[PDB]
Formats: sequence, C-alpha cells, structure tokens
Amino acid sequence: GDTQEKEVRAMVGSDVELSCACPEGSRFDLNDVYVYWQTSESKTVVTYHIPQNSSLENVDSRYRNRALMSPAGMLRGDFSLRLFNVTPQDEQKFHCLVLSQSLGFQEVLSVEVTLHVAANFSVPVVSAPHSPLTFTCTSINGYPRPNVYWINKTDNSLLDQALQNDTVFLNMRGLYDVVSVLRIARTPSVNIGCCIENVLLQQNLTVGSQ
Amino acid sequence: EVQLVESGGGLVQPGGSLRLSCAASGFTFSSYWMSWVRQAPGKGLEWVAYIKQDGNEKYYVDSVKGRFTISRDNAKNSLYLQMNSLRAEDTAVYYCAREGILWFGDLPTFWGQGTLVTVSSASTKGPSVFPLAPSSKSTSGGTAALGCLVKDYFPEPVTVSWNSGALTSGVHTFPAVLQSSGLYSLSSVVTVPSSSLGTQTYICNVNHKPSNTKVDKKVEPKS
Amino acid sequence: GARVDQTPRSVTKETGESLTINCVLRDPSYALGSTCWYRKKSGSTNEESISKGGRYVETVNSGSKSFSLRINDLTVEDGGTYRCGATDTVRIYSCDYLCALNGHRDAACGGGTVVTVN
Amino acid sequence: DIQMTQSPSSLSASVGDRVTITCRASQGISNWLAWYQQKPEKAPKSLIYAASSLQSGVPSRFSGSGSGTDFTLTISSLQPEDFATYYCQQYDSYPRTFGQGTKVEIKRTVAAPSVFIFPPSDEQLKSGTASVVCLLNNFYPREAKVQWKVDNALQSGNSQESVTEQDSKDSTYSLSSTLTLSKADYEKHKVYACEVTHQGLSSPVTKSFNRG
Ligand SMILES: *[C@@H]1O[C@H](CO)[C@@H](O[C@@H]2O[C@H](CO)[C@@H](O)[C@H](O)[C@H]2NC(C)=O)[C@H](O)[C@H]1NC(C)=O
Ligand SMILES: *[C@@H]1O[C@H](CO)[C@@H](O)[C@H](O)[C@H]1NC(C)=O
Ligand SMILES: *[C@@H]1O[C@H](CO)[C@@H](O)[C@H](O)[C@H]1NC(C)=O
Ligand SMILES: *[C@@H]1O[C@H](CO)[C@@H](O)[C@H](O)[C@H]1NC(C)=O
Ligand SMILES: *[C@@H]1O[C@H](CO)[C@@H](O)[C@H](O)[C@H]1NC(C)=O
Ligand SMILES: *[C@@H]1O[C@H](CO)[C@@H](O)[C@H](O)[C@H]1NC(C)=O
Repeated sequence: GDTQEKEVRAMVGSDVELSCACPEGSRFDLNDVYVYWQTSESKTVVTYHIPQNSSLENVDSRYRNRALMSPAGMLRGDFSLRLFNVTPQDEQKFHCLVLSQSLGFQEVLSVEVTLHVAANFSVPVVSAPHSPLTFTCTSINGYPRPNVYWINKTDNSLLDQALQNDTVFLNMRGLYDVVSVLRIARTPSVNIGCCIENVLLQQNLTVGSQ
Repeated sequence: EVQLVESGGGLVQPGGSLRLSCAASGFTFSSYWMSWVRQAPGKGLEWVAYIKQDGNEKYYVDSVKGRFTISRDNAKNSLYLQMNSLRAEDTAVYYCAREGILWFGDLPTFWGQGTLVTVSSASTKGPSVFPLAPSSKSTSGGTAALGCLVKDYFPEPVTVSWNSGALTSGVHTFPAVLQSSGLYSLSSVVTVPSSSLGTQTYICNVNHKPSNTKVDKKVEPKS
Repeated sequence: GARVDQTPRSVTKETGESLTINCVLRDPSYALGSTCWYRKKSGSTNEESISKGGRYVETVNSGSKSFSLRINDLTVEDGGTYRCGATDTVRIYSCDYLCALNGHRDAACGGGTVVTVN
Repeated sequence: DIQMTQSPSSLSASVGDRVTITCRASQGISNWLAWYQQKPEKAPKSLIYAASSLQSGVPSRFSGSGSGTDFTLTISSLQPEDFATYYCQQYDSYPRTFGQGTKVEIKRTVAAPSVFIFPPSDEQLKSGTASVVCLLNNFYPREAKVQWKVDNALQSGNSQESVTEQDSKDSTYSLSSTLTLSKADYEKHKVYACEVTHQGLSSPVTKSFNRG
C-alpha cells in the first residue's frame, strides 16, 4: 500500500511524464530534498537528485539521457519524470521516492506509476479471394497484441471467432502485425468488415468488403 | 515514523541455529539497502552483513561467511538473518538497520533497537535475590546504604528497580559480571537517610524475562 | 520483460563429439512462437544467424517450453559465443532483429554460450 | 573493505574543556561520514552525518569537520552528560565500516570514596554459599584498589569487582567487590574485612565484621 498508485498510457516514440507531485507551492529546498526514481521490479536507478554533487553514471545506459526531472518543478513539489523516446521495451512499473533532510530523512512522497505503452494499428486492408468464401485482413505497427473481429455489416452483429484464423507477428521496432483469414460459406451479398481493436487504446478501426 | 523491530533472539547452544526477523514500518521497505550490525558486550560495533534492494548483491564479514545468510521479503516488509553453527564469538547484540538507496551510500544509517543473541552451553536460569541488609557498618553521618544482590541467572538481561520505580535517587545498579561458571551476577544498592531504616520498608524488584521470573524482595535491616 | 536462460555458459568439447546447448523460455510466458539461433566469430564481435537443419540439429518440445541445439562433427573453429532467441506465441519475419528487442515482453535472447574446441 | 582509524581510543577532559577526535579512512571519502554517540546499554545515537551536519536534537557544541581522508568530531564545551563512546562510520561505499571507538571520561576534582560492607544473608547460608560485599561510593578517579582479608589473611582469586558508569551530574564512580566463599569457608574463619586504597584517602580504610 503506497501513498499513490497510477497508470499512465503512453504512445511509442513520444515524450511522457510520470507524475510524482505535491499540491504545488514553493515549499521545497534542493539542498534539502532527496528524490529517487527507480524501476520497481528490477530496482535499477532511473534517475535521482541529492544535494551533494553526484558522480552520476549510476543510471544504466538505458535511461541516462532520456529521463529527466525539473528543478523548478521540484521546488514547486513536482518530482515528475519525463521520458523522451518510449519503446515497447519500457512497459514496466516505476517507483518515485522523496525524503526530507529537514525532516528525519522521512518519506514526504512515495508513488508507483505503472507505465503501459501503446501504438495505434494501421487501418485494415481486406482482400476478397475465392475458393469452391475466403477473406484476408492485414494491419501493422500496433501495440500491444490486437484482437480482430469480423463484423456482419447487414445487422451490425459479430461473426464467430471460430470462423477466423488469427496470426500475430512481432516485427522490428517491437510492434505487432496481424493477419486474419476468415472462411464462411457462400451467401448472397456478403456485407462484412474487419474490425481490429487495440484494447489499451480502446480504439477500433474497421474496413468493409465491397 | 521509521521503526525497525528485531525479534527471534535469545539463547542457543554452540553449533545451534537461530533466525532473526526484523519488522519494518514507516518507509518504503523495498527501496532501501538493509543491513545487520552487531556489538559484542564491551566491544565495538562491527557490521555483519548487507543486502541490496532486490537481494542479488550481498556482503558478509569474513568471520561470518559460509555460516550466516541475509534474506529479505519486500512483500511483507521484513528482513531476516539466518545463523547456523553458531560459536561463542557470535554472542552479541544485533541491530537491524536501514541504509542508503544509491550505489554510493547517501542516507545515514537508521538503527533498530537490537535483540541480543547468547551462544552458550549454559541453560536458562532464574536469578536468586539476596538482601544486603543495612546495619552499623553500612552507615555514616546520616546516610545508610542497603542493597540487593542478584546472582546466578542466565542469560542476560535483568532489570532491577526499587520500590516499584518510586525510588530513583542515589540508586546505583552495577554492571553484570560473567562468573567463572558462565552465569551472571550483579548488585544494586541505594543510599537512603538513616531515619528510614526503621520506618520505611525497602523492596528491590528484579525481573528476568528470559526465565519469566519477577521477584520482589524486602531488604530488612539487621538490628 | 521476457527472458530466456541458456545452459551451459561455458563448455569445452573434444573434436569429433557432439555438443548440446539448451534454452528455456521462463514463465509466465505462454508458449514458444519461433526459435532463432546465432553465433559470432571470435574476431569481429558481430553475430550471424545459424541455419537450422543439417550439421546443426534443433530439438523443440512445446510442452517442455524448451529448445536445444546439437552441433555434430565439431571443428576447432566452430568456437565462438552462441546465443538463442525465443518468442512467446508470436512469430517474426526474420531472425535479424530478434536480439535487437531487449526487454520486450514477448522477445528475448539467451545469455550466451562460449565454446572452445581442441 | 574500507578501513577507519580512530584516534585517540580514550581521553579525559574536564567540564567546559574542548575535545577533538580524529578519524582517517583507508581511501578517499567525500564527506560521507557519520558520527555516533553511545551510552552504556543503549543503542548508538546518530550525532552527525555528511561530515559536519548535525542531526535534529544534537546540541550545537557538537561540531563535525573534514573532507577526503581526514575527519574531526569536536566538542566545544564538554558537559557531565558527554561521557560515552563515539564512533565514526563511513557510508561512502558498501560495506559501511566503523572506527574502533573513542571512550570519553570526564575530568573532575579528586573525590574520596565512602566505604561500606555487607555480610552474607541467612538465606544464602541456608543455600550453602556466602557472598560478602564491599561498596565504594561516589569517588574519583576510577583507579582504586580493594583487597580482601579474612582473619588478616589475603584473599585472591575468590573475589570479583564491578564499576558503574560515570554519574551524569558529578562524574563519580561506584564499585562493588564481592568476596565469595563456600559456607564451610565462611564458618571456619571468624573476621572478614575489606581494605580500600584510593588516591583521595590519606590512609587505607578497613571495614570489617566478625560472624560465623
Ligand atoms: C449477416 O446478417 C444478415 C441478417 O439478415 C444475414 O441475412 C440472411 O438473410 C436471408 C434472407 O433474408 C436468410 O435466409 C439468411 O439465413 C440470413 N443469414 C444468416 C446467416 O442467417 C446474412 O446472411 C449475414 N451474413 C453472414 C455472412 O453471416
Ligand atoms: C563530486 O562528487 C564526487 C563523489 O561522487 C567527489 O569525489 C568529488 O570531489 C566532487 N567534486 C566536486 C564537488 O567538484
Ligand atoms: C526512438 O528509439 C528507438 C529505439 O531504438 C530508435 O530506433 C529511434 O530512432 C528513436 N527515435 C527518436 C530518438 O526520435
Ligand atoms: C490512432 O490512435 C490515435 C490516438 O492517439 C488517434 O489520434 C488516431 O486518430 C488513430 N488513428 C487514426 C488513423 O485515426
Ligand atoms: C489457419 O491457422 C493455422 C494455424 O497453424 C495456419 O497454419 C494456417 O496457415 C491457417 N490457414 C489455413 C487456411 O489453414
Ligand atoms: C470497439 O471499441 C469499443 C470502445 O469504443 C468497445 O465498446 C467495443 O467492445 C469494441 N469492439 C467491438 C465493437 O467489436
């Protein structure tokens, strides 16, 4: 049971802020406050501020110049961390810790920020090949893994998941692609579409078969 | 506030095992370095062992390597020290401590209260309380001395008060001595006015928790 | 994020006798999706993909969630460091970019295996 | 792996004097040194951290100093409550290591001891043992010699003595010397005496009693 727990949804390749802040007001001394941003599972040190001059280099090469706090923000009580170039490889829980020297080196703030990274898939491409009946659907560059649905545009219902063939790919750049091959018996005027849902973004994209 | 509570100490025979638990509260346990330091009676402070937040890196004393193990459970906010094949050299008071966070220590050490471990072939014995009765020999110029001799108990410690704590003036309780047999003995004495010898009843109360023994003794003068 | 652990870390084997490297995809990963093997030559510190089949034989147990590589008729310059890559119930296009994905929750390369043949 | 050398290991200073303790490290430390004070049978108390910054609740007469290898703890005006053992601990790198410790005694005027004696109890004799106690109260300095004579026969080896800490207000000691015998040895002889010699006494003092 921490002082605060938070989830942060962040886009790949963007700047994100993980908030560790008090109700702002000029009431913190840099020469007094000790701040530690550290990964929660691996316990490695992402960044930190102490009043004495620090050797640095303690930060592994992973976060060295991509994670930063604001000194003016610290003086206002804003110890938030700023990551600069998010990758699906940063999807982990973080932990912020604040101690005071005026106080008994006591914890003024301790928060856990679970960081969920996501990227939006491309608009699906649907093909209409045939057999004695076959549909293929393609989307790329999304995160995390996608769910795919085939929608009957006539009554806005969803076709059964057993009728579709799903295959998930992990490309370079660490994103996800998907191919879904749907097989259904012939009927007059197939009006259907391929829906691809990014669960974390709560976003679905859909294209119909003309 | 920051609190470190040691438990699991006491008395074990040579070659025995003992596990010390340290319950933490008042700070994010998972984020700090943890440590065990010890102090032998009358000797200096000697660090025992250190452990990093995750628990991969551990540091032990040469005197300790291969025999003790630090463990830590951040889920339950507790630190553990497992001792096996204990020797007499290990008899000491053990402090649980909270260290820094960074690789190069930054925060001053925060100390627990200590639990004490006694490794001796001797057994737990309740103390015997005898009166040092005030008389003509232990008086001078309006002042009389009387006392309480607490001998042959094991292991330490005992607590000695006078009149259930009311008398605190001119009370001297002497440090325990390790007798040749391996059992402890101490004396507590008080300097009172002469007039009190006849009118005021003096009780020394001695408590030995290791043997669960509370004793109240009437120190009557010899007239 | 996701992890694969290799055994053994360092082995020396007599010329003409097979060597076996084992790789496991630690839990809570669901199942194996694809398995890539690699080797670097001592000098250039660059890895190259090991073509499966033939002299290099791989055994995979889906229930065990583990895969192994067996080298046969060992040469002296077979030596170097060997890595193995795995993935959790997804597939990849090429083995080129697998180890390039560090800390990803669905891709991880093993620890390495240093081999010296005499 | 880092070594701390503390000097001196012991000292004596009168109240109001200035006291200085030095601590040297095996290798360079960057103000990452703490100073602790410990009173007998109590846990160590943090006095100073980060070379010279006082912890909350430390009188201002305590001063820290130093950088690199050489460090100094300075008591400006010593006070009768300052009798303790002081340690220096480095937390530059793990493992954190301590100094050997400096014991501090307080210098005061020579004070003679008041001497008393206590015979064995009837209960202890019922048990079959006899302990006689010699009590020396409120003296200075700590150096003093108690000698047991049974029928004017010197007793050695069958006695043990204990000394309390310096008193918090007058900085005087109290010593209890116990002469222990079997009940048989107690009843065989008749006169029991302890002879105290101290710097504050012009002549040696003898306290005796005859019984059993
Ligand atoms: C999509 O839903 C519509 C809803 O009506 C289906 O329409 C078919 O309509 C004819 C006559 O109107 C019925 O005899 C068929 O039985 C209906 N289909 C089904 C599956 O019951 C249309 O067929 C649906 N398309 C697909 C591909 O399932
Ligand atoms: C900076 O800090 C290091 C310790 O990390 C110390 O050795 C060095 O002397 C300091 N340099 C300064 C304050 O210029
Ligand atoms: C973001 O990080 C990835 C990680 O390899 C890198 O390939 C990409 O060039 C970076 N983009 C930037 C810094 O704009
Ligand atoms: C993908 O999701 C983002 C959410 O940041 C949204 O702004 C964008 O419109 C979506 N893609 C398309 C093609 O609309
Ligand atoms: C259906 O899924 C299976 C899963 O192994 C795949 O091998 C196959 O290519 C897919 N499509 C067809 C038409 O079987
Ligand atoms: C599509 O996204 C919406 C969220 O806007 C969600 O309610 C729905 O369950 C998703 N899936 C569909 C419509 O198949």
